[PDB]
Amino acid sequence: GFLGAAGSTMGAASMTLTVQARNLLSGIVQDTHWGIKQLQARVLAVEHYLRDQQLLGIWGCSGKLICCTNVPWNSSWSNRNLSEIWDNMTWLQWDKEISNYTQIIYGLLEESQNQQEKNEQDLL
Amino acid sequence: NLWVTVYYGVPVWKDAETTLFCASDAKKHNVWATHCCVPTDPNPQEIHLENVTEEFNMWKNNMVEQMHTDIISLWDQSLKPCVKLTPLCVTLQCTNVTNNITDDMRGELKNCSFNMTTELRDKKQKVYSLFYRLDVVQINNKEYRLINCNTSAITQACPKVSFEPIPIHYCAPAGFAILKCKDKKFNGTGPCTNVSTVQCTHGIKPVVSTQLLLNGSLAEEEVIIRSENITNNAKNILVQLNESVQINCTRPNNNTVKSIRIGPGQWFYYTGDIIGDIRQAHCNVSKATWNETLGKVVKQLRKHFGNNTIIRFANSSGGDLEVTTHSFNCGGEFFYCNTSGLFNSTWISNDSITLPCRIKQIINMWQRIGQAMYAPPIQGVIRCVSNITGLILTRDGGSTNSTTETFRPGGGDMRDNWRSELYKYKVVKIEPLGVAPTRCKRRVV
Amino acid sequence: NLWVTVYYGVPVWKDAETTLFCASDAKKKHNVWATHCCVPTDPNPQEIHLENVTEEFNMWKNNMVEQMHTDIISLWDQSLKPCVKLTPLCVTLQCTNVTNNITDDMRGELKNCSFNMTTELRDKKQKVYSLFYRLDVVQINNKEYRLINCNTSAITQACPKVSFEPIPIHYCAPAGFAILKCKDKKFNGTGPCTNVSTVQCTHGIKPVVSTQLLLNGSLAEEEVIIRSENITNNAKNILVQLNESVQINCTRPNNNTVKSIRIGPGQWFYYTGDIIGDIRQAHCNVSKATWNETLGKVVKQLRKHFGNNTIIRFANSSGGDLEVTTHSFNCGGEFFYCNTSGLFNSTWISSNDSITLPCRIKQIINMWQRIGQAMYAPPIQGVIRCVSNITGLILTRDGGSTNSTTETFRPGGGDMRDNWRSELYKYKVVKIEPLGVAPTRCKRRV
Amino acid sequence: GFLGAAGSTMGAASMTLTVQARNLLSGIVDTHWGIKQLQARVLAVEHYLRDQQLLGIWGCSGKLICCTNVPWNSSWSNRNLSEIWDNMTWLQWDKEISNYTQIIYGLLEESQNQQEKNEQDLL
Amino acid sequence: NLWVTVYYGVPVWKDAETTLFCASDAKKHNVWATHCCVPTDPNPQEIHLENVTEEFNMWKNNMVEQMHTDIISLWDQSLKPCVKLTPLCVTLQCTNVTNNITDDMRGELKNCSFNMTTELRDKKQKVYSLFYRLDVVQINNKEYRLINCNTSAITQACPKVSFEPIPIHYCAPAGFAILKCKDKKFNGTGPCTNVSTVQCTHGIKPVVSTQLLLNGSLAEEEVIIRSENITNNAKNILVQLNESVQINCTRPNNNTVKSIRIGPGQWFYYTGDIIGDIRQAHCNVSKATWNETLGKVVKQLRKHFGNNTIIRFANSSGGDLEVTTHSFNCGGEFFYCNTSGLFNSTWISNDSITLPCRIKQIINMWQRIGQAMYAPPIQGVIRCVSNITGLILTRDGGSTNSTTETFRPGGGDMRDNWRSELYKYKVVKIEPLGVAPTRCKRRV
Amino acid sequence: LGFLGAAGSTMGAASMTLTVQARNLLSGIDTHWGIKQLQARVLAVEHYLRDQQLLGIWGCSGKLICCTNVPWNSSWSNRNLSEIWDNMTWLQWDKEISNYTQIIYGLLEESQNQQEKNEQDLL
Ligand SMILES: *[C@@H]1O[C@H](CO)[C@@H](O[C@@H]2O[C@H](CO)[C@@H](O[C@@H]3O[C@H](CO[C@H]4O[C@H](CO)[C@@H](O)[C@H](O)[C@@H]4O)[C@@H](O)[C@H](O[C@H]4O[C@H](CO)[C@@H](O)[C@H](O)[C@@H]4O)[C@@H]3O)[C@H](O)[C@H]2NC(C)=O)[C@H](O)[C@H]1NC(C)=O
Ligand SMILES: *[C@@H]1O[C@H](CO)[C@@H](O[C@@H]2O[C@H](CO)[C@@H](O[C@@H]3O[C@H](CO[C@H]4O[C@H](CO)[C@@H](O)[C@H](O)[C@@H]4O)[C@@H](O)[C@H](O[C@H]4O[C@H](CO)[C@@H](O)[C@H](O)[C@@H]4O)[C@@H]3O)[C@H](O)[C@H]2NC(C)=O)[C@H](O)[C@H]1NC(C)=O
Ligand SMILES: *[C@@H]1O[C@H](CO)[C@@H](O[C@@H]2O[C@H](CO)[C@@H](O)[C@H](O)[C@H]2NC(C)=O)[C@H](O)[C@H]1NC(C)=O
Ligand SMILES: *[C@@H]1O[C@H](CO)[C@@H](O)[C@H](O)[C@H]1NC(C)=O
Ligand SMILES: *[C@@H]1O[C@H](CO)[C@@H](O)[C@H](O)[C@H]1NC(C)=O
Ligand SMILES: *[C@@H]1O[C@H](CO)[C@@H](O)[C@H](O)[C@H]1NC(C)=O
Ligand SMILES: *[C@@H]1O[C@H](CO)[C@@H](O)[C@H](O)[C@H]1NC(C)=O
Ligand SMILES: *[C@@H]1O[C@H](CO)[C@@H](O)[C@H](O)[C@H]1NC(C)=O
Ligand SMILES: *[C@@H]1O[C@H](CO)[C@@H](O)[C@H](O)[C@H]1NC(C)=O
Ligand SMILES: *[C@@H]1O[C@H](CO)[C@@H](O)[C@H](O)[C@H]1NC(C)=O
Ligand SMILES: *[C@@H]1O[C@H](CO)[C@@H](O)[C@H](O)[C@H]1NC(C)=O
Ligand SMILES: *[C@@H]1O[C@H](CO)[C@@H](O)[C@H](O)[C@H]1NC(C)=O
Ligand SMILES: *[C@@H]1O[C@H](CO)[C@@H](O)[C@H](O)[C@H]1NC(C)=O
Ligand SMILES: *[C@@H]1O[C@H](CO)[C@@H](O)[C@H](O)[C@H]1NC(C)=O
Ligand SMILES: *[C@@H]1O[C@H](CO)[C@@H](O)[C@H](O)[C@H]1NC(C)=O
Ligand SMILES: *[C@@H]1O[C@H](CO)[C@@H](O)[C@H](O)[C@H]1NC(C)=O
Repeated sequence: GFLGAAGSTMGAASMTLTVQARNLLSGIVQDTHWGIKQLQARVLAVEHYLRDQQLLGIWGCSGKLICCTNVPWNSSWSNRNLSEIWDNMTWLQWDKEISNYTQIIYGLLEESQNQQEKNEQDLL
Repeated sequence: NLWVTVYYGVPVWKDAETTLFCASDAKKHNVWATHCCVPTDPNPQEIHLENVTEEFNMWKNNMVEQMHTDIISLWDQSLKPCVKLTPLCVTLQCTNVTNNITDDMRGELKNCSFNMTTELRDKKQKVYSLFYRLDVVQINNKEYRLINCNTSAITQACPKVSFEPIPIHYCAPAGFAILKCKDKKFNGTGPCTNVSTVQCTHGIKPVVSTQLLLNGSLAEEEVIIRSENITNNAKNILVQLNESVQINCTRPNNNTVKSIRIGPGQWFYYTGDIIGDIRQAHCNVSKATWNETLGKVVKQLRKHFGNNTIIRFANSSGGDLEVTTHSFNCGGEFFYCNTSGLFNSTWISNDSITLPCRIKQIINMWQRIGQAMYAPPIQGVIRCVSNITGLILTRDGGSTNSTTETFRPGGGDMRDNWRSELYKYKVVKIEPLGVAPTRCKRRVV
Repeated sequence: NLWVTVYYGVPVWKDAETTLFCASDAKKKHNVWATHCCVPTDPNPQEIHLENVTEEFNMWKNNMVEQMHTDIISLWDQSLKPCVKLTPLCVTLQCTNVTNNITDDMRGELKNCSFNMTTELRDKKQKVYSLFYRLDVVQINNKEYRLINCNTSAITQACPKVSFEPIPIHYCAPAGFAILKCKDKKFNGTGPCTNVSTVQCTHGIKPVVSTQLLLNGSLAEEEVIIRSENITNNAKNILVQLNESVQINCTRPNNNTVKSIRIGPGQWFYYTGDIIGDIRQAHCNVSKATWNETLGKVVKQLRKHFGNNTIIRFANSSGGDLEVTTHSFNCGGEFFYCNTSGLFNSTWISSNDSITLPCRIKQIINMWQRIGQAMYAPPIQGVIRCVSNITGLILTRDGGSTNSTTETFRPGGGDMRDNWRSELYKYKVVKIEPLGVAPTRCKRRV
Repeated sequence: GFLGAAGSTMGAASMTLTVQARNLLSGIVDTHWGIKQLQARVLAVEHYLRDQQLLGIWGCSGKLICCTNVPWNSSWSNRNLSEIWDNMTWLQWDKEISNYTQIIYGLLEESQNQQEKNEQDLL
Repeated sequence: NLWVTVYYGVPVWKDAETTLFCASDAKKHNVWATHCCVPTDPNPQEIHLENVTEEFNMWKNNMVEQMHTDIISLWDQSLKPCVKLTPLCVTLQCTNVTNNITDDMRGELKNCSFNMTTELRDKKQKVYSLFYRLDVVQINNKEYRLINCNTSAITQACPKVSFEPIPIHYCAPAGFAILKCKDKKFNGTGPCTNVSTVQCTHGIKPVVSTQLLLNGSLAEEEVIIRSENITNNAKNILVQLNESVQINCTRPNNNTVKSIRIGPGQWFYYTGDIIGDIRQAHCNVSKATWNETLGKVVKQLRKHFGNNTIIRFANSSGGDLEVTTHSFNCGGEFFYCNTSGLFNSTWISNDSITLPCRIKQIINMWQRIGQAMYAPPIQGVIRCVSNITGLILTRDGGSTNSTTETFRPGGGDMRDNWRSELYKYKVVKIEPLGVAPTRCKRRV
Repeated sequence: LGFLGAAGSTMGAASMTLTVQARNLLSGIDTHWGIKQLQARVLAVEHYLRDQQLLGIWGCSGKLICCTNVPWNSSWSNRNLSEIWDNMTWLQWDKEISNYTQIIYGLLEESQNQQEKNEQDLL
């Protein structure tokens, strides 16, 4: 079920990421002012879906739910043991723990992929 | 050693304010049912969130604000296609009804007449009708006018449109989820540890009332007392009962409804006459039950104020009828009942209570100026039975002295009637992209 | 050989028309402009200079102008919808002249009218006395009169609590679009501009409404700039943007009393009941020396297109009823129609004084040249004064003739579009088109 | 910054593709007023999706830089790499080959269909 | 050895209900032209399909319901800004117009006088006008009121607005397509093996009438008779024709129209007076043409009801004028013509038929009780010529197996007229995704 | 051919026209009138995205044709492969498997769910 893994550890939660993805659109697909409000709700849901998909594309992650990238992890963002992070901590806790650094990480992911694509075009 | 790894489909969320839509579970010409057209047929889902702790705050809950706004809209929209009564704002000639009137109703009904227009603009007819004194004011057999002729246009509500409350379920739009607090004794502001996710709320019946809360949910363990700031006076206290108090309301006479044409297809309904000796409207509560459910409130108030304090009840302070009395819609008519007999006792550590009531047809609804409505009279005898499931109380004075504290029934905003049901729900936005450290790297160069 | 390569995110664009949205600085609290333009602007202009980019601009074909003139005329109506209708006021009036302590100039301008108005209750009537300007009242045939619009339209009273005072308005592009700004110091409104930058919103432009003379706009950089779609075509107007501000001081000298009655439930009508002291005409003052220097600067710029061996003569307007024959403006809620002939009398051949312009005031206003609707401007109580900066003029030519070396210019004006062009001439809207194709040496590997 | 590369040469501008790609969609994220704004939002989305679909059709999905199997035709404007990439800007270039837009798009679509069929037949 | 393969862009579809948009080929005061503002392409670009069989059912076609609903909406929007004639529901004093009247029309016109409002609220004016008796009822020189005073406000239709039908086209939104049946004998309820796909329908004129359908398409090879349930007397029979019948309708009097302000910019138009002797309205149908046409219909009715079956035609059974007579509008005027002269025959095995017509000005429409429209009078003389391209018949009797059946004209529901031009079209949704077996696997 | 021009063609033959139909959903796209048209436009977008998401989840995001990791079941159909590709068209075929849609889709998601997991450990 949707968010069934919300209290699960980060590692365990990743076992079924798909349920959180299919329900971003299936829940959309399944008085004048009332009509306008409903259109705003539907349009916004689409716009948010697309934003996230574009970011993954820009960062070099396409149809995968999990992508490794080539940006090094900074100990200045977070410096903790991987065993705790993946086995004894949940994603809700984790998101709260590193919510400061999302803007910088995203910028770095974008730059790395941009350089990679140029290098690949030259190497062909 | 390790790099950034991106995960999509991460089961996390943040607080958010969005637009919710309503849904009915399926009578004809029911306003609520007509509007909340979306089926609630799919099984309600509920996913318990094991080991999830979340913070709820009913006083900053925007589900309440939306429900309030949606309700106002339904009333506006429903009264949009109904007969306007502008042509009735004329001088009335009125005398008192003195025939077979009990003392309690002396001076309450007036027999008025006026020269009204009809379909053909050049013609007029004399109309006789009965009005309650609360709807009529004196100008200088005396001359009177309808009470809203100086402030507001009046629209007659359509007799075929029913506003009877039905359960309504509020549902999240895609991208959002509703979290429910299941803790047994939650006071409205703080962490909740037994939580789950649902796609819609349970049904909430949009009952509109003042002072006493009718037909709501009951508490499961005990009477629960909630407020924004407990020791701060001039704040409403919402009391949720675990056992209800039955209240029986009635209008005992047989009213005869007549009608005339004002214009082309524009009908006006009014009380023509009254059959039988005249008696006042009233509501009954069992006396013993009322005393038992008051004692429970008193125990809980002492937990907050001290075991050695004295709790004194008193009636409302004064002001407009809407807040000084208990208002409700019974059988389609608007009642304003005197609760002075309910909040009279002092608590120190087959009988019933009859509350007299008044009926009013010109209603300035939702604490607004302008947009007045006229409630058509209902033919016959009115009777309804309802459950008191809670109270709106205020504490006042703020004195120390003897430590006796005084509580009074309060009026309150209409928002408080929904806050009392929506206290267990919160709306959050889902955010699928997460980032975390790990030892993998890509191998394409 | 070379191969086709596809790139996404290519920084190119094409001219486009799209709906813009209205934004404000989001700081009175009962102002139509502020109420409508609910979106706050970002305090950071976020301007990106486009180094080595040349772009052609055309102010006479600018869709931004057209939108500004569909927004103002839809905004004005939604603000008047929830207000008092004065159809109960369209009754026969019994009127005499106001002759007590009146200056010569006002002898026939103000009338004392009496009529039978409705009351809260439909069966009653009340006698009302009020004063009207003659421009609002016509004779029917102590004589009988009617309000001027009883034969064409309903009159809606503007709500006294709603201000229409212009505030700076920012027009902002929707996503996928960008606004290019022309920064060349002396751009004559058409053609290539080489100092170009990209912005998200325009600067704040105040939607000031006027006719022959512009008010409270921006100033020209360096010299006075004269812009016209076609100088040769005398059917077109010439927009002159002054490089310095010429100040005008306008007054409505009488101290009046505003009274009100109910027409019906919840509905109040406002009118002028009394005037205290001597009755005097409205006046606008402009410095005489400043005005003569201002025209001389305009004349030199006009000469660039006509010759320096000619005569430039100014003259007053003709035709156009009251609306294009006067300088119209709104100060304090009063609508002034000033006589500008005193400003355009000079012939140019190659403290101290003020030029005083008498003005008339009227309360029943037709606006945006519509004829099926009208507004009643409630009177404002007390003596009214305002000041303003001209920042530009609208001129037209009389026409040429056989063997004439004298160019004659008159003040005039067309629709409101001219006033909006004056501020929007430097902005252009384009659509961004990210897909590009080019040749290269990279072949897709298969 | 967005479009700061507009005056840069085609080659130099190739490294700012992520700025323009992000700007549209992150930029995306009274009855008549409400309708007009919804229409504007819907169009921004429709345009985004058409470009993405088209890249998918050509086999360029997920990439900002894509090499294809359509050769450059001598019919289309023919100029040296030394001027196309090193001297000209994208604004100039787009005008130079504006005619051939539909021709190129049709060729790209056909090449991708044949390649996908060939992979399935080989499997 | 086989695995499932996913394919996208697959040429398949499912039946669907969607909203079609209206488009029209490029005066400008016409309501249809104004509403269907979207231009059509000069080339419809129809694609034939080969080896495709589709099942059509016109009776459950939702293109018909949408067309009906959109028409109602357009009429209501068109009248939104027009004058509300509430000041006219006053007592009228009326006498009969007796001068210059033929026996026909002897009691049809009345000369009414009333006190109407003026620009100013303090004045009244006396107005004289001529009304048709169908719009005026006695109160009890007698006192009268307008027929709609006790049910609705009457809105005057704006004289500058034209309701003249212009062919319009219904077009599919993206994701949808319109399938067309090109079977020459198709009867509305079954498989059609000759089909094509279009995005827009042919232009259809939104002509509103009962009994005899005007200015529609003709059958190409033979008269086609269509019915949902042919043996059920509760259903209407829609008879198309393969040859049209020309009908000539006039209003012979030369009317002089006058107008008065009833308020601040609000004008009321009325009949003024009449030039020439008073004569009635009428329609001419050639008798020979009519009999040939009807004989063809009878032959085919026998194909459905038996070779020895006698087919008798008769007039309508009764009810409101709207449903008992041939209601139509031409020249902008509203006509109610008798069909008793067309259906008076029994079939066993230049002589025009003149149908008397009446004119009505206060029109209820679409059977909505609470609405009313006042059609302003038209100056001068009215003439129109139109094509009868089909009939709506309501057969009855035969309950005793008498071998004689009776066919009467009828049906006040406009939906049946819209059905007649949409029977060949169906709307489907395109479904591009699907899964099929193949000899391949996704290799890792 | 053109859009749906392959409607009666064999399944194999029609497989080369997939891009015509694939592109048309987007390339082809009174207060209440405006609202109804706006609703229609929003809905077309939602359907487009729904199908694209399913293809993404199943591991076929960039292709018109994908072999998968789910075996063909005898539950779905027992007809010859040659009758399916050479004799029938897509309309006729689709009618034979009308209620297997939900099971196949669930199986396809599961194959992706397992297939992508191994890569993170390998990297
Ligand atoms: C708290 O909750 C209670 C319980 O739901 C509410 O009480 C109900 O109130 C409604 C509305 O006033 C009552 O509904 C009326 O019932 C009449 C028939 O009553 C008999 O038949 C029913 C059959 O189901 C029995 O249950 C009932 O006991 C009786 O034997 C109808 O005739 C009424 O119809 C009216 O409106 C329609 C509108 O379309 C008209 O056509 C009709 O002619 C007529 O005017 C109506 O449906 C209901 O009976 C009450 N229930 C009980 C148990 O008494 C309280 O009102 C609620 N509290 C508050 C404050 O709202
Ligand atoms: C079935 O189809 C036929 C057509 O095939 C329809 O009949 C036509 O109906 C239209 C509309 O009523 C008629 O058009 C009108 O003609 C009037 C006379 O025009 C004459 O002069 C012009 C040249 O100027 C010639 O082209 C024309 O043939 C005539 O000789 C006009 O006066 C009318 O104009 C109206 O609007 C203008 C607006 O500016 C006003 O100024 C006018 O005063 C007036 O109010 C209009 O153009 C057409 O003539 C009819 N043809 C036939 C053969 O009858 C049927 O009505 C249709 N059936 C049904 C049921 O709808
Ligand atoms: C409200 O009305 C109900 C009846 O509709 C009352 O309940 C009845 O009371 C009598 C007298 O004690 C009993 O004989 C009946 O058996 C009861 N009937 C039911 C259904 O309970 C009830 O007491 C009234 N409530 C109040 C507060 O007056
Ligand atoms: C990330 O690492 C750099 C050193 O390369 C350091 O300067 C920076 O501060 C780190 N990030 C944070 C959040 O400090
Ligand atoms: C009529 O009733 C009013 C109260 O509404 C009362 O004050 C008054 O004295 C009564 N008059 C008579 C004559 O009964
Ligand atoms: C209960 O009330 C106290 C006192 O106001 C408050 O501190 C606490 O957070 C509330 N909530 C819970 C869950 O205890
Ligand atoms: C008001 O009506 C009365 C009616 O008797 C009339 O005499 C009087 O002159 C009217 N007053 C005005 C100002 O028109
Ligand atoms: C503009 O041209 C100069 C050379 O004259 C060059 O140095 C500069 O980088 C160019 N600007 C851009 C944006 O490429
Ligand atoms: C290349 O261009 C020529 C001239 O326009 C044209 O005839 C030829 O068909 C083109 N090549 C391809 C593969 O279409
Ligand atoms: C296309 O070719 C024409 C000449 O045939 C040329 O003028 C044009 O600039 C080229 N590209 C554009 C801008 O369409
Ligand atoms: C006037 O005409 C009607 C028919 O419409 C008739 O019933 C009535 O008797 C006539 N009255 C006169 C004036 O004879
Ligand atoms: C099918 O219908 C079309 C109509 O466009 C016609 O041209 C064609 O000959 C017909 N084919 C047959 C014989 O079914
Ligand atoms: C039309 O044909 C179908 C057979 O396809 C038949 O079932 C139906 O009854 C027919 N309709 C008529 C003419 O009654
Ligand atoms: C049908 O014709 C007969 C002829 O005698 C007539 O009496 C009857 O009233 C007509 N029916 C209708 C509805 O007009
Ligand atoms: C229809 O079937 C015939 C064989 O009878 C075949 O030749 C033709 O190509 C088919 N049409 C289509 C569009 O596949
Ligand atoms: C279909 O697949 C299921 C596996 O989920 C299997 O149990 C069943 O036997 C299969 N059916 C056939 C007959 O292929």
